[PDB]
This record gives sequence, structure tokens and C-alpha cells, in this order.
Amino acid sequence: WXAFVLI
Amino acid sequence: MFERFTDRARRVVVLAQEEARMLNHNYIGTEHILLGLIHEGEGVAAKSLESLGISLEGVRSQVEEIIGQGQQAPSGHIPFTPRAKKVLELSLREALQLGHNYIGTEHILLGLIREGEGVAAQVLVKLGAELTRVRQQVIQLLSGYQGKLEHHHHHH
Repeated sequence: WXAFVLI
Repeated sequence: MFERFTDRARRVVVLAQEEARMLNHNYIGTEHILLGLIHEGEGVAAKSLESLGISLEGVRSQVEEIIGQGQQAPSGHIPFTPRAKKVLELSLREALQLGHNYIGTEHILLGLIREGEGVAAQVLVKLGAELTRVRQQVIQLLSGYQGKLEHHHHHH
């Protein structure tokens, strides 16, 4: 969160 | 906030990355979130679109025709676009304003439409998925399914 799967 | 996502909502985001990769797009835009929602195809948001009379295959094809296909293979982790980040932000906002402490596929759908400017909202609104109408449909389906359609993260 909130930029990539899954961050 | 991904630890609050239902199993299906987490799967929608995981599939959105592969929908971008399959189209040679090194970005996950609103279009690929919607493609991943259709690919998951079974949760509250998918059933809500169907119950409004909207064809999921029609949505998928209209998105495809707009966005075309890229030229080069994306390796690794594909980044959300700024408008896709706004979708995720509005998914949390829509859940909180519905009184919900989780994020399901229904909130991703509402976030796609409330974002408004991206390819997903353009296609969905054209086909009749105006935001108010969708939210009322979502509420009806959550009542009808009684928590039995979309399991919440590690939930009893």
C-alpha cells in the first residue's frame, strides 16, 4: 500500500 | 490497507497486475483493475453489475477496444497509475461511508466509478453503471447474500 501488488 | 481486503478483492488486484502484463502494459490503470474484477467474476461487484442488466463480457470488450496493447514485456512488479491509486483510495472512502470496516469487490467497483475520469469509469457509466444506482444495487446484494458470497480476510 499504495503502489504495487501488494504493498 | 490491503489486510482489510476480502479474499476476492485481493484476488481482483492480483489479477489486475496480470491483465496489465498480458497486454504489455507496464502500469496497472483503472482499466486493468476493471479487467481483473471481471476476471474474478464472482463476488458482490460482479453480481451487482449483472443485476443492473450489464454484460460483463461487454464491459471487458469495450475496455479492450479503448486501451489496445503495448509493445514490450513488463518484468517484475507493475506499478499502479495515479488514477488507480485514487481508485484504491476511494474504495476505502466508500467502505467507511457505508459503515463497513472491510474492503470488498463492491468497494473497488464504487471506487472505480467515483474516481470518474479513468477508462473504467467511462465505460461503466456509458453502460448505465451510474454511481448512485450501483451503490443501491450493492446494498441490496449484501442483504440478499447474508455474508455468504465474499469471505473477509481470515474472518470467522
